[PDB]
Amino acid sequence: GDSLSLEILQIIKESQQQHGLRHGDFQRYRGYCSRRQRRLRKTLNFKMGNRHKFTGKKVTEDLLTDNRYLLLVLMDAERAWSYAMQLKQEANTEPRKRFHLLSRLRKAVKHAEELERLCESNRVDAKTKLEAQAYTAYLSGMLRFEHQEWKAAIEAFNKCKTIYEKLASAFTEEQAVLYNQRVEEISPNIRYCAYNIG
Amino acid sequence: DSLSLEILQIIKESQQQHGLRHGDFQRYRGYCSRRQRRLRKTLNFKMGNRHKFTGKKVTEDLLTDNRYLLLVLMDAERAWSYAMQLKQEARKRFHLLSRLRKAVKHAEELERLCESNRVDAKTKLEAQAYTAYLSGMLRFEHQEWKAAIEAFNKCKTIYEKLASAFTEEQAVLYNQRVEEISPNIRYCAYNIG
Repeated sequence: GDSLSLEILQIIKESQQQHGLRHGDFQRYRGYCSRRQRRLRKTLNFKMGNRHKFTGKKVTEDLLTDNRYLLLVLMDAERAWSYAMQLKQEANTEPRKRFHLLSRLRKAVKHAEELERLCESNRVDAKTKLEAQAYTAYLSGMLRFEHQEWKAAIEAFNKCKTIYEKLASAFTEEQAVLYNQRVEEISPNIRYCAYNIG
Repeated sequence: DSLSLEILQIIKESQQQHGLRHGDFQRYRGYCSRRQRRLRKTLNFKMGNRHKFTGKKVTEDLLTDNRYLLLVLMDAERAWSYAMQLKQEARKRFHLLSRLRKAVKHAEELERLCESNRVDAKTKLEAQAYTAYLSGMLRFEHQEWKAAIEAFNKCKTIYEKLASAFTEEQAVLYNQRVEEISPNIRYCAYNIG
């Protein structure tokens, strides 16, 4: 039970709401993630160098004695995704921005995949493994949706739904709210995919 | 469920990265202030919206997460850093004692907050141990030897208990804090006689 934990959905939702997404300011949110990531990098560099005064031994043996490296990768994902969503706003009128949109969205999935694999570590708790898999499925669905790959998108969104519903069942109705609203959040996407496979 | 605040791990990693260990006391204060400002904004944002319907049954408050506790911890650390700077910049003794007493009062606030049933057992002990350590330091610098040894002994007992309760890995931090105050305890004892 001294496992690592990362409350991924809680972290991203609370961050997104405070730092710009109340009014679709994805540029503001990306800025925030970037500043957080920089603080995290400096801390990781310090911890990986830190040594005990008496014995001279390293204080922190690897990147997984706390959740900070996991959080650094999550910021990379969130930064790429917010950049993609900014570009989507711009591409509405500037079609030339679509390449850059698609590149950033794929980048977000890639970072989520990296985070998910890190969470497969036996030091990471079971709830976080579910969180990381659900996050990757969400972003995979978003990338597939933007490419109009409707069946692959609905597979990803349905996987996301199934995992969050699993999560919500292991908890009280008060704890489950965030997971349930996340399912509500992707339901318009699931609807749209289903009718394109009609 | 319960709130957790790993007080000793936070203060040691923070003092080490942000200046205090190599005598850049003002840099450490700045870091505490900047962290506080970020915590204040998050807390204001949360509390500012708490009257909105979002599907929850419970209304958020300052003990919904540990951010308010961490805010108070940073006050005690800023006061401690001023005290440490003065200890080095060595009437000025009165200012030293004043800064130490302020750090103690902040720690006492954090300890009272942690009396809440929202806060876990481990965190209550960490808070008690932190207050005891700062109280010991105040009394020690004022040559109140018996009172200093009482506080340091309480501090040592609690950290030994925490060292003895978890992983061999977590024990190292707590054991090192016990090492740190052992010379103070010896000095008190030989003044008492």
